[PDB]
Amino acid sequence: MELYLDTSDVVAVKALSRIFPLAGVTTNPSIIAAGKKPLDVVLPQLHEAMGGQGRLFAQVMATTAEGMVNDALKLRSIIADIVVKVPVTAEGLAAIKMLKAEGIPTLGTAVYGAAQGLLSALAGAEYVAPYVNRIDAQGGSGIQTVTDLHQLLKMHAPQAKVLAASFKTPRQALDCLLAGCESITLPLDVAQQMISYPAVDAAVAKFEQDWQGAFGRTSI
Amino acid sequence: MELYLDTSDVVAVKALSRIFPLAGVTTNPSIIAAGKKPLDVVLPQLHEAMGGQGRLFAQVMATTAEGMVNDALKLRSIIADIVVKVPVTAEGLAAIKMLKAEGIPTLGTAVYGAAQGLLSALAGAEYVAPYVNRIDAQGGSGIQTVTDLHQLLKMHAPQAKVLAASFKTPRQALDCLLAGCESITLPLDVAQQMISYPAVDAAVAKFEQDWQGAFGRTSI
Amino acid sequence: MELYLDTSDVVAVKALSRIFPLAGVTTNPSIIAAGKKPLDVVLPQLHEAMGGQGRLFAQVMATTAEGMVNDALKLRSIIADIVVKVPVTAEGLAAIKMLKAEGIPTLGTAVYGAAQGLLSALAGAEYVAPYVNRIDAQGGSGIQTVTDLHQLLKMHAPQAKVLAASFKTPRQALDCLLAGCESITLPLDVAQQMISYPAVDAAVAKFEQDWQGAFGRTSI
Amino acid sequence: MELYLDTSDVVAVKALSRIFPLAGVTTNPSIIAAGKKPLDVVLPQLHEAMGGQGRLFAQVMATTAEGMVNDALKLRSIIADIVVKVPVTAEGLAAIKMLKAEGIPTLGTAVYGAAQGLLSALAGAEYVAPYVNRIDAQGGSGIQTVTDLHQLLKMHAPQAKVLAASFKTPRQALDCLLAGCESITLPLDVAQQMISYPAVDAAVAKFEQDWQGAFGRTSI
Amino acid sequence: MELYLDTSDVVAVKALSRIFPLAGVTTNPSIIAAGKKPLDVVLPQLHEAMGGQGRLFAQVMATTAEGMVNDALKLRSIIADIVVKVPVTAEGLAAIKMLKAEGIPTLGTAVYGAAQGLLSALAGAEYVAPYVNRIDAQGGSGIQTVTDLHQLLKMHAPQAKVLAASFKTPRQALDCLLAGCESITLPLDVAQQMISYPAVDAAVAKFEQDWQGAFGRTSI
Amino acid sequence: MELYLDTSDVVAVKALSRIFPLAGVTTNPSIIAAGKKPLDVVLPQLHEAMGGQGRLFAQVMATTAEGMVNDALKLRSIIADIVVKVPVTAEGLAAIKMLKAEGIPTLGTAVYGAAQGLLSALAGAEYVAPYVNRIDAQGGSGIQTVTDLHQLLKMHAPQAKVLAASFKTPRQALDCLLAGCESITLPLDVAQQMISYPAVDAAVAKFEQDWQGAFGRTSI
Amino acid sequence: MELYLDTSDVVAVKALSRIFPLAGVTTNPSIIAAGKKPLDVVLPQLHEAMGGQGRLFAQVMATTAEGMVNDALKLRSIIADIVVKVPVTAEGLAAIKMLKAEGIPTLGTAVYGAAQGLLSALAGAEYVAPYVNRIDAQGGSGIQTVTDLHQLLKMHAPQAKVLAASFKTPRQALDCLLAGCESITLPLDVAQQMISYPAVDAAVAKFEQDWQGAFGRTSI
Amino acid sequence: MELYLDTSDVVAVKALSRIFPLAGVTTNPSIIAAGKKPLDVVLPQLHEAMGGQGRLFAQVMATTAEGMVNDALKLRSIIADIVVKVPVTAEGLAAIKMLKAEGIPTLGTAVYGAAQGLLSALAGAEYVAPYVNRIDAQGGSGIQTVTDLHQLLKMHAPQAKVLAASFKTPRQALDCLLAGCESITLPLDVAQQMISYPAVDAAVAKFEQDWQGAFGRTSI
Amino acid sequence: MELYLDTSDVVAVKALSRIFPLAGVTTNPSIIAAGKKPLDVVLPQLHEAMGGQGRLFAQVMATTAEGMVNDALKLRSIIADIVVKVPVTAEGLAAIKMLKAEGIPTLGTAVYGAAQGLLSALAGAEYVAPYVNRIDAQGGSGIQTVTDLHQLLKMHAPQAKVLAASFKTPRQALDCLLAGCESITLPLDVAQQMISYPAVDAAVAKFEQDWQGAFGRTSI
Repeated sequence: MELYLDTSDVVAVKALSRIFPLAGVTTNPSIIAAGKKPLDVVLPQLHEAMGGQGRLFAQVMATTAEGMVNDALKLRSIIADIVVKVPVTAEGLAAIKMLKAEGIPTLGTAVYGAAQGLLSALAGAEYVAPYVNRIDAQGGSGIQTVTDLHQLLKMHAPQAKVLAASFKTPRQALDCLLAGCESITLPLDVAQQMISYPAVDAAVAKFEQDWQGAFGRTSI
Repeated sequence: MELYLDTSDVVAVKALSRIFPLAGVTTNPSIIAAGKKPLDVVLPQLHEAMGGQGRLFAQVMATTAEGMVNDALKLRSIIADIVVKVPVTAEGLAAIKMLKAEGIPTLGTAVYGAAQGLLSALAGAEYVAPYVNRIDAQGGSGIQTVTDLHQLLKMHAPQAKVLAASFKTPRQALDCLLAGCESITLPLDVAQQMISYPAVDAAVAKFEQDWQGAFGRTSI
Repeated sequence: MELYLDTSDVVAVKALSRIFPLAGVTTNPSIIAAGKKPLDVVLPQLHEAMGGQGRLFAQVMATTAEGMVNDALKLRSIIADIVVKVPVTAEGLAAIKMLKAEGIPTLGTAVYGAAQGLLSALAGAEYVAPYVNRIDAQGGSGIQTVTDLHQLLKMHAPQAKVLAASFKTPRQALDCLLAGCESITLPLDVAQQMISYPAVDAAVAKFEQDWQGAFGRTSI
Repeated sequence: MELYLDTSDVVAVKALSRIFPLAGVTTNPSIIAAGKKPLDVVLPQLHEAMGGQGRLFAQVMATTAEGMVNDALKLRSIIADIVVKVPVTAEGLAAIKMLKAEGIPTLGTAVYGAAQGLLSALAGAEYVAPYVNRIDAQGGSGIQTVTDLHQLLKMHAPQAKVLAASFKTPRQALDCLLAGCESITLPLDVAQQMISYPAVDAAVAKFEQDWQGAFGRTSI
Repeated sequence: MELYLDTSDVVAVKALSRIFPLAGVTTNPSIIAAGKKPLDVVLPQLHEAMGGQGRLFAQVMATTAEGMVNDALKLRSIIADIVVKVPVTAEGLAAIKMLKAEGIPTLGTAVYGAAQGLLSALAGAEYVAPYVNRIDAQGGSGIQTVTDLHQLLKMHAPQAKVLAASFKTPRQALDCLLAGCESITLPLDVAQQMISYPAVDAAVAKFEQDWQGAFGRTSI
Repeated sequence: MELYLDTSDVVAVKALSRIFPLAGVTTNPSIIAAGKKPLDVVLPQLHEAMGGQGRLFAQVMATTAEGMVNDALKLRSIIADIVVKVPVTAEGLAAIKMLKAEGIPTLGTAVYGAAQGLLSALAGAEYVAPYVNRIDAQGGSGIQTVTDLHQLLKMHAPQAKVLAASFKTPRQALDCLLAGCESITLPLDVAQQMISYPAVDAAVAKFEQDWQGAFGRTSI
Repeated sequence: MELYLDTSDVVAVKALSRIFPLAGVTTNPSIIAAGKKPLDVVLPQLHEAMGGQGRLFAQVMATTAEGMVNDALKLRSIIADIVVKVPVTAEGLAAIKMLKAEGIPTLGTAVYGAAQGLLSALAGAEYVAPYVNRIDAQGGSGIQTVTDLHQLLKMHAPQAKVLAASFKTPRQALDCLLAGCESITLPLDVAQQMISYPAVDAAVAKFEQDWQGAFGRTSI
Repeated sequence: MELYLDTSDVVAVKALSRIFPLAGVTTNPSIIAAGKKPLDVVLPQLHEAMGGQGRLFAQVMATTAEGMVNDALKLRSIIADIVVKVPVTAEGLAAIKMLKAEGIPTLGTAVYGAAQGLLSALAGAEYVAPYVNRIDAQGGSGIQTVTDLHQLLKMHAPQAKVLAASFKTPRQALDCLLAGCESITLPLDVAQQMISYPAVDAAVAKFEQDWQGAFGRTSI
Repeated sequence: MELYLDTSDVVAVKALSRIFPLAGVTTNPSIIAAGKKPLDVVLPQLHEAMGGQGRLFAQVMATTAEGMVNDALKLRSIIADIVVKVPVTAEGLAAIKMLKAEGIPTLGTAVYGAAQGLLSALAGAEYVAPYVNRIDAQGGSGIQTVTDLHQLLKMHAPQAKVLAASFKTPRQALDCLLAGCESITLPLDVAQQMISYPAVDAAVAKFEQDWQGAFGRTSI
C-alpha cells in the first residue's frame, strides 16, 4: 500500500512526516496555484521536507503530445525520478505511449471512466488516478467506478496500480481501500479526521484516570 | 490462531493453564489497577504462572513519542520479550514508527476505526486490537469493523494480525473468529461461559445413565 | 413499541421514570431474590415508583398446573391487573390454556425455541419472552431466533407480541428492535450505556463552546 | 394455524389434549394398522378423547373413482363431518371432482410434487398434504417443495391450505411453518422432543435455587 | 389459474376432461394440420368433448391486417365466442388494434421478446403466448423472459394475462407457474408426466400392503 | 404506460400511427434542426399525422427565466395543450416554478442526475426525462440512475412520472420499462428493430408451410 | 418531502428562494455564532427572506431540563410557530417528554445512534436529525445508520420523521433520500453542486449550436 | 472422505462391509449399552467384522482427567490403534491436551457449540463430532453450526477434521457433506435409506421390460 | 470436456462424426432395444463409424453382483476397452467394488440422488451418470442435483467425473455444463436443435446478400 499527500505546504508536510509512514507526495497545478509558489522551488523544498525520500508527482499543462513530452523533459531535468502525470485525452494517450517508449514512469489523471483508465493503463501508465469526489458529485458512483477499474486492472494488466485521490470524507478513503486500491492520497483535513476520535480521547482519559486513582501517579 | 487471557489474576490464570492451550496473557493498565498490584510484581508472577511460556503484553500511558519510547524501554528491561502496546493517536503512530525503527514489537490498542488500525499496521504495529464491545455500545458495528480491518490487513499488510478484545458474550468472540481473526483474547467470565453447556451436562448424565442401566456400574 | 425495565430497585426506577417514557416494569424471581425484598412489598412500591401507571409482570414458581393457578390467583389478588408469566413446559402449556380460559393475560418466559414460543402463543400467552443473551451464550443465535419467532407470530397468531429480554449490550437490543419486536425490556447498565455517548458529549461541548465564544452566555 | 396429531392411540391423544390446543387428529391406514383396531371402533374413541371437538381425517384405500366415492360415503355415514383424504392419481382427481360436486371436504395426500398438489387443489381439494420426510429421504427437498406449493396455492387458489405431515425432527416442522403453512401435524416423539429442553430445565432449576437461597424456600 | 390443453384429438380431450379441471383447449394451425382434419369440423367436436364449456383458441394465417380481420370474422361466424390469436408482426399489431376497436378478444402468439409481448398487450390483446421451449432452444432463457413479461404486464397493463405454451418437461411448466403466469397450456405427454410418479405408486402399494397385513383384508 | 416517439418526420409518424397505439410524440430542437423545417410548420403537420389526438412536446431555447416563460407562451400559442420542455438549470428550476404557478404542464430534460430530476419534480415538472444513452456514454449507468429516480419519485413525489428517452438499442428500453418507467419514447430505428425478429419470421414461415403441406393451401 | 437549508445568510436564502421550493431553513447555534448576530434579529430576517412562509428551526442551549424548557419558551415567544431542537441526553429526553406534555413540537439533534434517535422519537420528537458526515468521519456508517433509524421509525412510530443533516458531498444526500428520509437540509456549497453539471452545460451548448446551424440563430 | 458406522451389531457390520467402502466404525457407550455386550468382546468381534482393517472409536466415561487417562490406557491396551473420544468439559480439554502430549489420537464428542469444537481442536483432538440431530432438535441449527465449525477449522486448525454424527434423515447427511465435512458416520436405517429408491427400482424394471420386448428375454 | 452420444444408429453416428469432435458414444439397453439389433453386432459397427477411436459404454442387466460381473466380463471380452455401466443399488455398489478390484473402469447409471452418486464414486466408479430429465419430470431439480453432485465430487473424490445424460432441450445441457460437468452426452434431436439457429441463418443470408450487392458475386 502506498500513502501520499495531495498538498504543497512545506511546513505541514514536514510536520506530518513524523506521523504517517509517507511514501511521497503528489501535487497538481491547482494545489501549486493555491500555494502561489513556483514549482522549481516547491518540489525541492517539499523533497527536503519529506527527508529526501519517497516519490514525487507533477502535472503538465500542454495540449499537444510533443508539448507534454517537452514538459516531462523539464520535470525530469528538475527532479530525476519524478513521475509525470498527464490528463487523459487522445493527446494524453499519445504522450503516454511515447513516454513509455522513453521509459519515464507516467500516471493517468482526470479519469472519469473505467474504460478511460483501462485504456490509459494499456497505453502504459503505471498509475491511474480517478477523481472520486468529482465523479461522485457529478451524479456518478466513484466507489463502484473504482471497483470496476480495479477489477479491470487486476484481470488484464497486473502491473498497473490504482491511485485514488480527490477525497472529502474519511468514508470515501475507507471504501477506496476496501475496493483493493494499492495506493491512495489524501488532503490535510481528511488526514486530520483520520487520526482524531472523541471516543479514543475519552477512552485514553478514563484509562489514565483509573491508573491515577489506583497508583497515585500518571507515569509508568 | 493465538489464544490469550484478558485478566491479571495469578491464581485464575494458573488454574486455567491446564484447560486451554494458552499462548499468553494480555494485560492493560485498567486491569492492572483493578488487580491493585504493581507491574514489576504482576508480570514475573504471571510469567511463572504460564511456566515461563506464552506471550506477554503491557501498555504505556505517556503522551510524547519519546515518552512511550522510554516506557517501552522500561517494559523491555523488566521482561525481555514482552510486547508493548500503545494507544493510537498521532503520537501513537510516531512512537510506533521509531519503535519499529528500533526493532521492538508493538501492538495497536484502543482502535475504533478500520482506517485507524490500517494506519497503525502501516506504521508497523504487529497486532491491532479493536474494542468490539465498546464500539457496539457506542452505536457502531464491531463485527463489521473487525471484518473490514481483517480484509484491509490481508489486502495491504499481510504481516499484521488482528487481536480481538473487549468481549461480553460468546457470540462476539464467535463472530470475530468467523471474521478471520488470527488471535483473540477474552475475560474470565466469558471464558467460563465458553466451556459450560447445560445441554452437554445433560447429555453426559444421560450417557452415564445408559451405562449404569446396562452394566450395573457407571465405570469403564 | 412497548418499553419496560427488568429490575426491582425503587430508587432507580423512580429516577429513570423522568427520562424514558416507561410503559411498565417487569420482574422475575431472580431479580426479586437479588433485591431481597418480599413481593407484597416490592410491587406496591414499584407501582408508586411510576405513580400507579404502566404495566406489571411477575413470574410463578410452582411446577404443577394448579400450582401456578393458585400462584396467579395470589398475584391478581395483590395487584388486580398484573400479567403473570409462566415457564414454558407441558404444565406451562396447560396452565396457559386454562388461564386463557379464565381470561387473565399471561406471558411466556424462559423461551429457548421459536417453535416453543409459537406453541405458547397458540395456547394463549399474550407475550412471549425469549432469553437472547442466554441463547447466544449457549451456542445459539438469539437474533435469528427472535426473527423466526416474530415471523411465525405475524403469520399465524397476529395478536401475540414479542417481548425481548436478557440483554448485555445495546447492540442486542438494536437487533431485536430491527427484527420487529413490539416490546423490549432492558437492564439498568444497558440503559445507561444506551443514553450516553462520548461523541455526543464532545459535540455538545464544542457546540456550547462556540456559542460561548460568540456571545458569552449559557442559554438563549 | 391448525395443529393436528398423526396418531391413533386414545390414551396418548387424551393425555396430550390437556397440553396443546388441539384442532383435531388426522389418521391414515398405516397408523391404523399399527394401532391394530378397526376404524369404526377407534374413530369414536379418539373423537371422545379430544373432548368431542376438533377435526377428523381418514383415508380411502380403493383404486377406482366410484370406489373411493363409496369409501367416503361410508366414512360420512360413520361420522358426519369427517374430511376424506384420497391419494393423488388420475382416479384421485376424478374422485376429488365428484366429491367436491357432492360438497364433502377433501384432502390431498401422498403428494410428492408441487405441480401435483397444485392440480389436486384446483380439482377442489381444500387441503394438500406433502410427505416432507419421504421426499427428503428420496433425494428431493421437502422444504423447497413445500415453499413452492405454498406460493402457488396463495397466488392462484387462495382457498387451498397446506397441511404438512411426515415429520422426524422438529426442524422440519419449523421450516414448514416458516414457509407459511396454515396447518401441520406431528407425531408423538416429535411432540415430546418439541416441548422439552435441558436448557429450559436448567434455567428453571437455577431459578428456584436462587429463590430458595434468598427466601429460605423455593416457594413464592 | 386457467388450465388449457394444446392438442386436437377428440378422444384424448374427452378422456382427460374428467381428470383435470379444464378451462378450455387451445389450437394452432400446426397442430390442426397434424390432426389433418378441417377446422369447421374439429372445433364443434372439441367443443362438445369439453362437455360444452370452456374456451377455444384458433389462429389466422394471413399477412395483411384486413386479411386476418376477415379470418377472425370467419372464426367468430363458426364459433361465436372463440378468441383469435394472431402472430405478432407490424401487421399483427395493426390487426390487434382494429380487433380491439371492433371488440373481439385476441391473443398474442409467437412471442419471442418480452417487449414484443408488452407491445401486443398495449395494442390490446387479452392474452400473450410466449414459446418457452423454442426460446430456450434458440439460446434464450424462456423462464426469465416470462418473468419479465409478467412483471411488465402487472406493472403497466394489469388487464393482460400471460398464457405460457410450448412445453417439453414438467420443470418448464413449474417455473412458468412460479413466475406468476395466470394461465398455461399443456401437451398430452407432458401432462401425463404430471399425473404419474413411481414414488406415489410405491407409497400407495405399501399403504395397501400394510392395511392387508394388519386386517387380513384389502377393503376399508 | 405512455408510448411516445422522438422524431419529426410526418410520413414516418403517419405510417407508424397504424401500428403502435401512439400516445404522443416528443420533439427536441436537435430533431427539429435535423428535419430542417420551422416549428410553426412541424407541430401542425405532426398533429395532423397524429389523427388529431395524442400528446405533444416542444423544448425552449432561452437561458433566462422570463425568457423561457415567453418562449413557452409562444409554443402554447401555436398548440394550445403542448407540454413545454425546459433544461434543468437554476434558471430551469425558476422557470418551472413560474410555470407551475401558471398551471402549464412542464417537462424536465437533460437530466443527468437523480437528485437533479428529484429537484425538478419538486419544482413541479409533470415528467422527468433522463438521457439514458448519453449518461451511459459518459461513464455513468443510465439504467441504475433511472432506477434511483423512479424509486425517489414513487417515494416522495407520487404525481411525478419518468419519461425515458435517448435510446440506441431495444435492450435499454427493456431495462427502463422493467425499472418502472411509466412513459418511454423511441427512435425509428429502435422501433423497427423492436417489432422485427428473424425467429418470429421463420416460425411463421414453418407454420404456413405445414398448413400448406396439410391442406394444399396456406389459407384458412 | 420537505427541503430545508442549514445556513444563516439572508442574502443567500433569499436568492435561493426563487430556485428551490423551500420548505424552511434550519439553524444551529454554531452557524449562529459564525454569523455573530443575535437570534432575535437574524430569524425575522430569514422569515422575511422566506416570503413569510416555510418552517423555522432553532436549538436550545442550557443544560437542565427546565433550562431548555425556558429556552423553548423564549423561542416560541419570539417566533410563534418555530420548532425547537434539543441535544439528546437524559436531560434532553426529559425536556422532550414534558414539552410533548404541553404540546411544543420538538426535533432530536446531535443523534449518533439509531437507538438514540428511536428513544427520542418515543419521547415524542417530531423530527430526528442524525449527523451523517460526523458519524462517517468517526468510523461509523451514516448511510446504514439512517437506514436503520428510518426502518425503526416506520415500524414503531409512524408519525415521526427523519430529517437528515450534516452533508459534505451529493452522495450522502442521495443515499439519505434513497433510504426513505422524509426531509433533508442542505448546505449552500453542496446545494450549488446539486444544480451544476458540466455534462448538462455541454448538452445545452451543443443544443444551441445545432439550432444555430439550422436556422441562423439559437433563438425561437 | 471417511465413512463410518455408529452401531455395534456384528452381523449388520459384516453384511454392509460388502456394500459400502467402510473406513471404520464408531461406537459410543450408549450403543454399547444397547448391544448389552461388554467392550472387550465387542471391539474384537467388530474388528473381525472389518476383515481386520479400518478405524475404531470408543468413548471414556470418567469425569476426572486422570480418570479418562486410565480409560484411554485401557482402550489402547485392548486395541493398539483405537482413537479415544472424550466428552468436552474442562476436564475434557485437560485430557485432550495431555493425551496430545502423549501422542494418542483423540476425538471431541458431545459438541454443541462451534466455539466448543474449535477449542477442542486447538487442544489437539484430531476429530470433532457435533451432535447434529440433538442440536437441531434443541432449537438450534445443526447444519449452520457444522458449517461454522468447518470454516473455523479450515481457517485456524487445518489438521483438524469434522466428523459428523447423530443423523435421522438423509437430508442431514447430504447437507453435512455439502458443508465440507471430511468424515461422517450414519446409522443402519438411514444408510438403508441411502441405498433404496422407488424411482431407481421402477427405472430398472422398465429397463428390463424394454430389453424383454426387444429380445424375448430380459438378459443379454 | 468429453462429448458423447446416447444413440445406436450407425448411419447417424457416421454422419455426425464429421461435425462434432466426438469423444465416444454411450449406449444403454433401452436404445439398444430401440435399434432392435443385438449388441455384439451393433458395437463393432459403431466402433468403425467412430473411425476406430473414442470411448464406448454399455450396461449390464443382471440383478446380482456376480451376474453383472459375468456381464462385464462378456463385454470386456467383446470390446477390449469398453467401460461397463451398472445400475446403482446395493448389489450395484458391491459389483462396483469388485470390478474396481479387477481394474475395470465403471459408470454408475440411474443416479437419482447426489448421495447415491457420491457413494458410487467412493466405491470406485470413474464416472457418475444422473438422469436429469427423469429427475425434473419426477418433481425434483436436475440442475441443482447435478450441481451438488459435482460439488461433492470435487470436494471428496477428485478423480470422479460427472457424465450428464437424459436431455430433452439444449437448455438443460447448457445448465449442466455451467454446473461444471466434465462430460455430457446428448441425443440426436437435441444435437440438431443445438447447431441450428434461424438468427444465424438470417445473419449469413444478409451477409452474402451484401457481398453480392457490392461485388456482383457472392464469392470471395
